[PDB]
Amino acid sequence: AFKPGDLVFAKMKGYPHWPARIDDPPPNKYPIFFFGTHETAFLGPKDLFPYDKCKDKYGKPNKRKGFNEGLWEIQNNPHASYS
Amino acid sequence: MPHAFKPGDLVFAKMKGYPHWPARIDDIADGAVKPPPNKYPIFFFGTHETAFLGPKDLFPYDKCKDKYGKPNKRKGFNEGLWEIQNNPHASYS
Amino acid sequence: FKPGDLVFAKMKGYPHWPARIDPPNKYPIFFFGTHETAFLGPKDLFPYDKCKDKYGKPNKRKGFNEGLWEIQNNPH
Repeated sequence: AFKPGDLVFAKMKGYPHWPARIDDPPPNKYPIFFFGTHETAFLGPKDLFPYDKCKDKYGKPNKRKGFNEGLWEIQNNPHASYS
Repeated sequence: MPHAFKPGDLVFAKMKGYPHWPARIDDIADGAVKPPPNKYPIFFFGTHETAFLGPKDLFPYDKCKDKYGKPNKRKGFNEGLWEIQNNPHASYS
Repeated sequence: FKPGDLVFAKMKGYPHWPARIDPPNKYPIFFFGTHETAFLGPKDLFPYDKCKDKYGKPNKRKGFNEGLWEIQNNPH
């Protein structure tokens, strides 16, 4: 399963696969923290892609607000308090 | 003295082929598409459309309302006039 | 959508724009009139024959009306 601190790209409708982590929720959903925007959501595993596996496909800069900062955070300090 | 443009500033915005149009400097939601360098996201009242414009096309509302703040035949213009005067900071989406 | 398919393509800050099909689940888009290219997802794309009644109307934006002429008369 996914555990708190696992790094992912998380997919929501209308947005690119977004650098995120599992934070420490409805059944079979996880608390997601989105890097860059510092937003939260509850997502299921269908929308959760392991970071290391998928970073070559999903980890490329784009024009969305918060995305490029999100990429910096997941690479450089993924476990910090962003609150 | 004037500052640079910021989200929430009210303007008349000038697009080619259109009258100076009531508008605001929009905010950019988290996750949303950012403007190009030196451009602002402009939300046009009435039509509710967004374009990216530089300051050459942006006329401060308080200064220019006497000149441009007048009914126009164009689709959405008069609704735009109501919005800029009465609820310019509201959610229109 | 397939290479050559005619569409209206929507980018933030622009009207629905005559274009053709030429980064995960993005299509290469060629915009008529301006002759620029972008990558766009299927959500931003609208089949030309299906939606021309709606979006095939003149616009004062630079290159748009030239774009409309190309999509109807010389799309390839």
